[PDB]
Amino acid sequence: MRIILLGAPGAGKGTQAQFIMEKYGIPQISTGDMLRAAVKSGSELGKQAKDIMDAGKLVTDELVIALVKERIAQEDCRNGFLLDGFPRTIPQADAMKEAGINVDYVLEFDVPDELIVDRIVGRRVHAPSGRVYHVKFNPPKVEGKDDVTGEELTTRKDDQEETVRKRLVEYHQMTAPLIGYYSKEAEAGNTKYAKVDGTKPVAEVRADLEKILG
Ligand SMILES: Nc1ncnc2c1ncn2[C@@H]1O[C@H](COP(=O)(O)OP(=O)(O)OP(=O)(O)OP(=O)(O)OP(=O)(O)OC[C@H]2O[C@@H](n3cnc4c(N)ncnc43)[C@H](O)[C@@H]2O)[C@@H](O)[C@H]1O
Repeated sequence: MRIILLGAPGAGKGTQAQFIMEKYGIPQISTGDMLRAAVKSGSELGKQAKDIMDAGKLVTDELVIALVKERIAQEDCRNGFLLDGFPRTIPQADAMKEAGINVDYVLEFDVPDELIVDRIVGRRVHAPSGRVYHVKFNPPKVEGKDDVTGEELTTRKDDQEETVRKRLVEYHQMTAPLIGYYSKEAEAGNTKYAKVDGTKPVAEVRADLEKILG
C-alpha cells in the first residue's frame, strides 16, 4: 500500500504517519526528517538544506527528488511506503509520474490557516526518531521525554511564528496546487483521494483514517 499525505504545515501529517506505519507496517518516508538528519550528519546529499529550511523556504526539487528515489530503493520500500512531505510541488509530483511511482491513496488533511501558528509553537520532537508531540494537544506520558526512549524532547529551529508564516505562503503558492493535481488523478481512476478533518482531536482523526484504510 502506497500513500501520499497532503496538507498545510502543522495539519497533523507526521502525527498520523506514525499510526499508519505502526498499524499497517509500511515505512514512513518523511522528507523533513531525512533533510534535518542530513543537515545534522553533514551528509553530502542534503546538508545543503540547512539555510533554506531556516528561512522557511522549500528546498530545490532536484535535491529532494534525489533523496526520495534513493530511499524508495531500500529493501523496505518494495512492499509499500507512506510519503509524508513529498511531493511538495508539481515538479516533484511529475517526477514520481515519470518514474512509475503510482500510489494507492492520497489523503488531504484540511486545517484552517488560523490554527497553525499555535499548533506549531507547542510542538516538541524526538529528533532521532522523528516522533512528534504537542505540549497541550498530544503531550508525552512524562513531560519533556520521548515515550519510547525516555530521551529529552527538543523544539525545531524553524518552529517560530515568523518562519511558520513564511512556510504557509510557500504552501499556498506551490503545494496547495497538488490538491487539484491528485483530485484529477482520482477522477481518472489512477488513485483514491480522501479528505479528512484535521481539526478533530488526534484520536478522532486516527479513527477516520482507519475507516478509509481498513
Ligand atoms: N518535499 C520537499 N520539498 C522541498 N522542501 C521540503 C520537502 N520536504 C521538506 N522540505 C523542507 O523541510 C522544511 C520543513 O518541512 P516539514 O516537511 O513540514 O517537516 P515538519 O515541520 O516536521 O511537519 P509539518 O510542517 O508538515 O507538520 P505536520 O502536518 O506533519 O503536522 P504534525 O503532525 O507535526 O502536527 C503539528 C503539531 O500539532 C499537533 N497535532 C497533530 N494532530 C493534531 C490534532 N488532530 N489536534 C491537535 N493538535 C494536533 C502535533 O502534536 C504537533 O505538535 C520545509 O520548510 C522545507 O524547507
